[PDB]
Amino acid sequence: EVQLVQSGSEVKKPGESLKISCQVSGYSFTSYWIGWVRQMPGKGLERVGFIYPGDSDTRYSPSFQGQVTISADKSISTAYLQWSSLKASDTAMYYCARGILRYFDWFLDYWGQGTLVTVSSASTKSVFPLAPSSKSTSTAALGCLVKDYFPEPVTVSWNSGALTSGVHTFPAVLQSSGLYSLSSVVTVPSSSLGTQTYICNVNHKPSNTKVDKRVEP
Amino acid sequence: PSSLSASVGDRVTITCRASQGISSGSAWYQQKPGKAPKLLIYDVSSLESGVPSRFSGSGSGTEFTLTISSLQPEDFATYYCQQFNSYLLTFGGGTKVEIKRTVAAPSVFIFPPSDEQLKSGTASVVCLLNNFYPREAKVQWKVDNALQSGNSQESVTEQDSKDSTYSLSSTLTLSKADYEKHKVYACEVTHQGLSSPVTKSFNRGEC
Amino acid sequence: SLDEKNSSVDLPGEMKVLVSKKNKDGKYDLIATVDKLELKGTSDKNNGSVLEGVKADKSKVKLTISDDLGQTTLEVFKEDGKTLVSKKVTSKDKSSTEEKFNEKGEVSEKIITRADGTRLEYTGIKSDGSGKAKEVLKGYVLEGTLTAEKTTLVVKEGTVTLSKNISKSGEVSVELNDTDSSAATKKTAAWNSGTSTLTITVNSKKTKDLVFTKENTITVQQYDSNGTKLEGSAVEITKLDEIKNALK
Repeated sequence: EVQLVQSGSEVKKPGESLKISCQVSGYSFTSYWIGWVRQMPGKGLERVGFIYPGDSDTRYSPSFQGQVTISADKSISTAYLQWSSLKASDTAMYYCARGILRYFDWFLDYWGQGTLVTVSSASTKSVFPLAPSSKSTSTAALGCLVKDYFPEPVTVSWNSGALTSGVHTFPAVLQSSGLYSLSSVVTVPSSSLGTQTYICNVNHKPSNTKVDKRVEP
Repeated sequence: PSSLSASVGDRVTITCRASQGISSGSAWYQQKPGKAPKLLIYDVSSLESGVPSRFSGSGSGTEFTLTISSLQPEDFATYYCQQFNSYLLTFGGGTKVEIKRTVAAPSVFIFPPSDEQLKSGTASVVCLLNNFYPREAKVQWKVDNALQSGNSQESVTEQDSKDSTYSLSSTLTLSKADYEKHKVYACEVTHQGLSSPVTKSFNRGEC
Repeated sequence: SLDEKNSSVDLPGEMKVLVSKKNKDGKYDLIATVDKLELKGTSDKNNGSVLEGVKADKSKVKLTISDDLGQTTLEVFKEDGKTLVSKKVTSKDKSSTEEKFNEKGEVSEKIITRADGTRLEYTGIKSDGSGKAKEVLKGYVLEGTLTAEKTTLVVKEGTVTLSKNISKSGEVSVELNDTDSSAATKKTAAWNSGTSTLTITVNSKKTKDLVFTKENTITVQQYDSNGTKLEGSAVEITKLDEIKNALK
């Protein structure tokens, strides 16, 4: 079975150089083309470039020629995409795929799962879970305001994975400060207040900071 | 891009119009949130292996067509169209197909900034629109006297897998200084499921 | 033999598909023979308007018939059924473009056969869109080279260089250049974009006039002895030497 396994997520600063791998397996790495696709957040796809490992024939999208560099290695069936000096605009998810070359362009047969590339002058920072709290007359709703962290991934739960139904952990937002802000909320019956303690379980791995906050009226 | 509202069993045909048309053929992809796109159609009738027969692709020249005979639940995703024109490069802008359901109304909740956060000079007011449909909903912010425009920030959930609802989160932020020179912070919501605009408000310091 | 009563529309390419007169699941099934091969398939239509097959070379074949019966697209694939080897697109009017492909899928050869029978053969097509070209006409062959920009076919007699340049898209333009400085015999021409005519003017006297038909032929209606009106009538050129004499 054919698998394309890309390297892990990367966080870099404007100027640093980055390499990204893609290790194919399940077909002859050389008999086909391999390529990359740029998907900027909430946007569509962008063909950036393709190579042919049999003779290392590289072809770049005109939007990238001079900006990026594609290579490969037959001995390990790995493909590579790299930058000399990363720009902030490069922040996107980059996919690795198998092309078939219809006269001008490739349609993409198989895809890899990665790869997330955050690029910012921001420095690693800690979450600040503050508490938006109950109440009103009566079916109630409360949550946690996870604000001013970096980089993107944060895991939020309620009552150590017990409270699940009616939980809405919103997508993050990038503040003008370059810091991600997020809110998770949960709906609960109003009669359960005071008789049931509610806590949110935040987890920010890029600083390993766990914060359990109890939210009460 | 564009969006589409359909129920299960419906028949959908997505059209893909080229600007300057010499195409030689087209291809289609399906992308669910947070997942690698899947190849459905290539060489306009393919099928890619592992695609139900309900997916068909045709077209000619500059105009290409993807069709699903009857929608299933797994078929709800974004759909892209790739023409092999000399034109390049990005893709079709994309077309997302959303689940159609009976119009539900948002349960609205407003949260004042916490006292702890007020230590830090930032005041973040949150308004919540919970478990509604359709996604179209305008949230107006009212600081006691005035209507506010450029200080809110919305964020929506994906269509809930169970009840096909949405949830929005408008987050008005301003400085502690600006926060403590007004008393009333109200959140006016308009939506088709509401016969009149719901407003939730609060006063600065009335628990 | 699938059937002879519940079945054989013999077109547009030199092929015959055998539509049924429904199948097990509502779709008329149709079959065609192509060079000692049986290609089976189904269709929502009942007039011939795709066919799969497998060669003894383990390869894949996919004949496509348009929904109006105006084209065949016979594709031959490699063992994976995705990397193609030869894709010939014949049309109803006997016009066709046949192609061959390398290991990486690029086009190696390309032969564009016009309706009128004239060919246009491309060989050794580099990865850049260049290669060696030739154009088989009625009674003579033209030769030249290919760049992705234009297809260039040139005829020289001595100093004159007659260049027939073809747009990527089909349009035709003609250029002429002479290295003589003698304004008594500096063969100079002026192309006409509308009537598709080249007009030699030698020694300030228009000596002849060379049209290029929409049917891919070359005509010669020489001018009067003063280069003021067309004398005689147009003659079709059948040999190449008669073109070098047009520059002579």
